Amino acid sequence: QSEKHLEKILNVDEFVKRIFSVIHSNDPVARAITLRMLGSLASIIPERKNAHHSIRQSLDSHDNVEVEAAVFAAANFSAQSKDFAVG
Amino acid sequence: NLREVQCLICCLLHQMYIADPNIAKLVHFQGYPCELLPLTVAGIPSMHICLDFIPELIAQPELEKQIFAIQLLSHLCIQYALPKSLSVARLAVNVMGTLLTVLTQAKRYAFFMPTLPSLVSFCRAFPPLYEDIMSLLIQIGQVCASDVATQTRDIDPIITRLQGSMDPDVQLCHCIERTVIEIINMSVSGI
Amino acid sequence: EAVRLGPSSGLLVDWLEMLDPEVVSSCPDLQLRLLFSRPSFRPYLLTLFTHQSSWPTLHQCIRVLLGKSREQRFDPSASLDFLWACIHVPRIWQGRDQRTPQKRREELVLRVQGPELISLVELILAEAETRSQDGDTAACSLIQARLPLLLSCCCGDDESVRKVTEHLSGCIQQWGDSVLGRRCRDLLLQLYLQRPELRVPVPEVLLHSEGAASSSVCKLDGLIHRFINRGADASMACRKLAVAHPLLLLRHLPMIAALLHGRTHLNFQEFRQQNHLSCFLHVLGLLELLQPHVFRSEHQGALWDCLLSFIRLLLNYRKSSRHLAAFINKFVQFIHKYITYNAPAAISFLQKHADPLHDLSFDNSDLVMTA
Amino acid sequence: GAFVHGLEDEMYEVRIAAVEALCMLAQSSPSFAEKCLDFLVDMFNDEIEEVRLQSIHTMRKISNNITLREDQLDTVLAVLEDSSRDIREALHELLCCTNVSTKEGIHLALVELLKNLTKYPTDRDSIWKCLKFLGSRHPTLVLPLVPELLSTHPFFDTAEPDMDDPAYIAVLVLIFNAAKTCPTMPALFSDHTFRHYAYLRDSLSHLVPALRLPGRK
Repeated sequence: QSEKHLEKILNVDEFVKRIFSVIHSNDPVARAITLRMLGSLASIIPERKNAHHSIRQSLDSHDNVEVEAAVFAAANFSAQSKDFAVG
Repeated sequence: NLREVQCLICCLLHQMYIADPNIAKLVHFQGYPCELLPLTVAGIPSMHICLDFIPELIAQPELEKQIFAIQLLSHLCIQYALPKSLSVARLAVNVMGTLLTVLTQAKRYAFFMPTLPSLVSFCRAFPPLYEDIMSLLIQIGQVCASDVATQTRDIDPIITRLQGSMDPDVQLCHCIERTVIEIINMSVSGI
Repeated sequence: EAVRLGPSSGLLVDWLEMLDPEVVSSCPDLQLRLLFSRPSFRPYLLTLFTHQSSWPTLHQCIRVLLGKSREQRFDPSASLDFLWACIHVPRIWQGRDQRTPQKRREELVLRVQGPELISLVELILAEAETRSQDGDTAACSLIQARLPLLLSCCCGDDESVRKVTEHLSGCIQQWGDSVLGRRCRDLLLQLYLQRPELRVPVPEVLLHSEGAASSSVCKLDGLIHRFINRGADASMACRKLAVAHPLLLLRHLPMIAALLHGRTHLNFQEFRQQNHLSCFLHVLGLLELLQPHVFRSEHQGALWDCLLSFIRLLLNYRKSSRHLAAFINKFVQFIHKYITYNAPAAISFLQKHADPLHDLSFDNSDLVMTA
Repeated sequence: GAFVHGLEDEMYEVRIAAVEALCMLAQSSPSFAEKCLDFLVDMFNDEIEEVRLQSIHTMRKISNNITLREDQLDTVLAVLEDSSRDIREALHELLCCTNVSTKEGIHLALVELLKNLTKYPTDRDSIWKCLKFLGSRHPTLVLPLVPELLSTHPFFDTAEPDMDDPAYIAVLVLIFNAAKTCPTMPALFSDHTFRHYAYLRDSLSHLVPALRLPGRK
């Protein structure tokens, strides 16, 4: 909902690290939620490499909710990043 | 169609295990048939935390719980090869040796018949346990051999150094020699 | 199938799936020749049939597809990709932990019969023998791509035996040397498969299952050389693996060609008790054992030439030939290599144009010209 | 006895003139070059940045079919300096065009350059270029290093290393630039190493080359 307030965040790195600390969990629904959060956060983190690696890794996974969230976040990163777009 | 039901049930069990590990501990204390032990370990990632209570499960006075703990640990060591898994594997070898010291013959058969493939799994997972594993085998072999000499037998396996409802002792000796065959052919083709 | 209507056939394709509930319901023959033939809408109906039909119907199709039939009524590309899709349907692996496997462990395969294996391998080689414009390297890439399916459907030693025991006749467009080369991927234990592959004498570029073990053996040999228990194994296992299989050690020859460069540290070799004495004796033992591979064809003599140049440089740096057994053995190996091949003799003459003049020894002059 | 006295007398004028002379007469003479090789490795402690820079140049011009048996230790510890930015980039240009025929030389060069990385996190692009060219120049010498350089423990599972650590990336770009020609190297990786190859190929296409791995066809 609050997408237009995302560019006002100052301490971006701590925010993204705290969000990103859930990709390495083993609950697939939690992982899918965190990739959806990355896709929402796409505007403020266009060129973060570990995010792209997580999207690529979870994109060819076998849990369907993880796959769908990965496609969402790949669509949202692909609108802004270029190396992500070609890979 | 069986595999689809199996993987769906594995998904639900993984969700229920990550919801609360106490259910996983209670279920593995209760036990399930060993033919599910591959499927439950290969398919549910959460069984990694199952390596937390194998020392506790192997310490229970009940015996079939100890066979279940040994078999579950073996399949976990096949799946996850970690220093934690190797340490609990060494503990398992020590527990099997101690129970070899303390077991009645009928209970010795009932304990050592379903375990011995787990020793193949332990040896396949970790090279540094080989000789330790080997030591246990040679010990169990000769103690079973001594039991064969205690009473008359219908097959006389002692003089069969060349290659149904039988005596339990010759069945245990045959299980020991077959698990040695499996270990050797695993080692030869293991590159 | 018959009318070649351009756009409207797509609607017909829709109407097919719009009114036929499965993919195969009532008329199997026309539908099977529709999906597999000697079109443009084929991939959509085929990925349907991958994800549409019931499992008994899929097994019926998998037995009738790879069945015994000399008519070749099925396209190999569509059929093999249908196989590879049926191996990895996402409904089969719907919740298993992904991309943390054990390479030693094999999780699951698909079981087929012996004649099924024979039919599948002749179908994949019939695919490999097309070669309209692809070339040999594209053939190798294709059979590399289709090889893990063969390893999946076999999954054993005796089916490995029954596939390696079948070698066809003919001399042109054979392409049976490909499977006789990827028996290394199959990791066979018999020298009979190595004998036909050595008779073929083709270059090896694919990875082998036993390559890591031989790499560890070469590293153990280097560690035994640099040490002066594990040295005994490093001395035994390398020679045993070389005599067991020559193609593997021929492939690993560049890896061991970079070794044995510690001769310049102790030119007199008095300080080096075994750092510059045991390693050269071991590698000359390997070469005198694999003399049949030393006289091999082209694209392999560069490593042997480098080894010979290193041996000549070590001989020139010796303490006026204090040890004559190793020098005599090296001269015997060089004489055998020169007698075996003319190209190796020319390379040895090119080296000895500078090496034998610097040597000027009795054995060098001798090698320069029972019961 | 000219060059045995022609160097160690005066300021950069005499030294640079003499070493440009040995540049041209190592270019003209295919022989002799081991002698100019070991008459350049001594003159590293001349306390002149210009002499160091033009010395890196005078041996990078003559680096053709020349190997370094014992004189490679000083030329890799010469990087150890406070800033030396032009000297450092010249040294990375030297290291990517040199030729060497030993294994322990590769081991010491890699550990010293990783120590350079851990002391100066500033020039990761330059070292990625020189390690790429070092892998491309000679692939064969680093085959036994891969079982030793990275964690490849036989039975313990190899943990996935830090992707964003820009030091594992350098040894990967070495490995996969040296993996283009030799066939006995895909069998020696692990699953995480193929996924790292996938991301390095898709991200840094100008560093790692395309391989024939089954994972990325």
